[PDB]
Amino acid sequence: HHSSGLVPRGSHMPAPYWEGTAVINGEFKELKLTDYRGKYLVFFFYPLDFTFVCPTEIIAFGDRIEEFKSINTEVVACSVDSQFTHLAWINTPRRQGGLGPIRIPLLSDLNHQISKDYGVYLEDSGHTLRGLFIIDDKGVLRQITLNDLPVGRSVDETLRLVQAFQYTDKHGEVCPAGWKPG
Amino acid sequence: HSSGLVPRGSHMPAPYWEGTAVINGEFKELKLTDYRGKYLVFFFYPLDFTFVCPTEIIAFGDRIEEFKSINTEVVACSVDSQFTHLAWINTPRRQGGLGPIRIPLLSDLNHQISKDYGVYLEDSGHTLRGLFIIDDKGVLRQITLNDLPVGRSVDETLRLVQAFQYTDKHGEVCPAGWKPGSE
Repeated sequence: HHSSGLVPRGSHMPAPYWEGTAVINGEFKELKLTDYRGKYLVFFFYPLDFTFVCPTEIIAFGDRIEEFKSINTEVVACSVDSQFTHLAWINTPRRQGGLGPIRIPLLSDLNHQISKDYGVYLEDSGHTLRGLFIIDDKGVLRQITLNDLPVGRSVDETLRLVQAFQYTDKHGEVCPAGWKPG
Repeated sequence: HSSGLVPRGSHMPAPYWEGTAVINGEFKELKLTDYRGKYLVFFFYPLDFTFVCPTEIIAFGDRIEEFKSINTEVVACSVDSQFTHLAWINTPRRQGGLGPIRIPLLSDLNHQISKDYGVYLEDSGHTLRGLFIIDDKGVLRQITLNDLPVGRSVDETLRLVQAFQYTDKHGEVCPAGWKPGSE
């Protein structure tokens, strides 16, 4: 076992509160989970900036961010790097391993509290897993996907699944024919 | 709180579990390692004999050959005893039962499995409704938490396992405009 902030309560799993400094539009801004209340939030942890592994998901979320906003959804990516490294990464061209200009916030988890709360921190290596969390408009966790490679299709799947959760939120559910409660 | 979901290396191994299941109406011992080499869809649901239809389990059972064809198995688990699971299977669907079913029902009577999986609710004494997809190497790939029975979660699960498997086989390529730095 280890400790984490992912505690089942009631009949749901509330997303743990977080706050920290993010880079938005090239500037530092304090961000918190509660800033996204009333919207779905895709919260994407990735190991580190400036590695030799392409940031496929962040680039694709950035490219498609207007599609998510169109369905009441925001996207925030997070790693244990400082906000100064996030800014430098954005300010480095993609042809040189950088992220380049990006339209989603990069949140800093420098003191590791957020990733420990989300249960994705690796104690030995000092960074997180690659993990995509979908949080609904009530702040409840709906899905976590863990990939060890950068997977571009996970952006498509995220758009599809958010829309599916929202459809379910609104329409409820129907039982199979032939089953009746006792 | 405490759970078994511990990141290790560069991923999240699915916590070991073992317990007694009902399989084709018989009690059998089952454990996570029995599924090595196969994807495992491990579905927790709160309780047998409730007034909430068991839509997922019914659909997984009807479609189980589609999962088996892609080297995937499905196990459902609640905190109920194996005796309760067998009685539930033996109760007709039109009376709130599960009826005959082609997927194992795992008992987590002492709550060890659901605590290890981080889905146990201490106050009520049962689990959340949650679907875990575990790959052929025993690594956790996805967790989905639905409070309502969602039938399409079966179709989605099939599609996601297929996608995870496609990635396993083919790997991924970088966006065209991106190149790494180097030492």
